[PDB]
Parts: sequence; C-alpha cells; structure tokens
Amino acid sequence: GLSDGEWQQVLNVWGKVEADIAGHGQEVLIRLFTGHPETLEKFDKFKHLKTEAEMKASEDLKKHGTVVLTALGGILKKKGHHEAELKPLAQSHATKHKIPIKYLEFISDAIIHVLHSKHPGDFGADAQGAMTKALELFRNDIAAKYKELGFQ
Ligand code: HEM
Repeated sequence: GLSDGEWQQVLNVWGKVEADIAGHGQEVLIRLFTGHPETLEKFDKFKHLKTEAEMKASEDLKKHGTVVLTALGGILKKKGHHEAELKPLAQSHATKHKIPIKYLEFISDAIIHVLHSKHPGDFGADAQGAMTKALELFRNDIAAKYKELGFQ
C-alpha cells in the first residue's frame, strides 16, 4: 500500500528507466545473473552465457531486458491496480518457468542496485523507499498467486 506521494516518486524514478529501457533492462538481468548464478539456469536461452562480457554483448539479453522492464513498467503505472496485468505473469512464472519467489526478491534488489549505479546521487532516500515498497507490493501479490497454486 503506497501513498500517492510514493507512487509519484516511483513513476518519477521510472522516467529514468524509460529514457533507456534497454540499457536498464540489460544491467538488471546482468546484475541478477552475476549476483545469483543459479537464476541463469532458469533461462534455456541464456544458460550458454558463461561470462559477463558475453552477457553484455548479447542483443537477445538486451531484448529480453526490454520485455521484462516493459512489463514491469506497465504494472507500476497501474499504481497497485494490477490484477489483470500481474496474474498471467504469476501464472507463467509459477507453472511454466518455475521461478521461486526468492528469485523475485533477487531481481527486486537488483533493480535498486542498478538505479544507484546508473544514477549515483540522483536516486534519493525517499525515491529508494518508494521504489522498494512498490517492488515489495509486486512480489507480495505474486506470492499470493504462488500460494494459491501451491508453488514453491
Ligand atoms: C520484475 C520481475 C519479472 C518480470 C516483470 C518478468 C516478466 C517476464 C515476461 C513479460 C516474460 C515473457 C512472457 C512470459 O513468459 O510470461 C518473461 C519470461 C520469462 N521469465 Fe520473467 N519476469 C520477471 C522475473 C523473472 C525472474 C526473476 C526469473 C528467473 C530467475 C524469470 C524467468 C523467466 C523465464 C525463464 C522466462 C521465459 C524466457 C524465454 O524463454 O523466453 N523472470 N518474464
């Protein structure tokens, strides 16, 4: 549950991401894969990537980064009213991709890390607080759908 002031901060921060969605998406996935290598194993189309250089050079990874952040951005712009948008993602990630909720925690923190890295001194305490709450909300609603499906 975010205030409108907090949603305003979230969408303000998101403006930074939308100026370069592919660059942000790329670095988020790289931070995930390098920080938590077991996550790479869930992707049959990235599992071949052994080095970060190969990751950085991968146009398909950048493409998928765009798909992921486009989807997340669509969800964030709903300001919490994202049932329709979130349900198919929860379902595909639980039933098809088999992504435990822990990995969504991982990618949440990776987003926070990337924003600080690309915008040092431009991602204030209030902005981090708001973005963090937004990602927690996202994670929590996915977690509810996971519970429904009995997915661990
Ligand atoms: C903010 C969090 C995430 C968002 C918004 C997101 C979004 C998406 C979208 C839109 C797709 C393509 C459509 C679909 O299959 O549903 C997708 C596919 C996929 N996602 Fe995610 N995802 C997220 C987190 C993760 C994480 C943390 C993992 C694994 C560690 C993951 C694993 C996958 C895999 C394996 C696919 C299929 C890739 C392919 O073969 O094309 N996702 N995701």
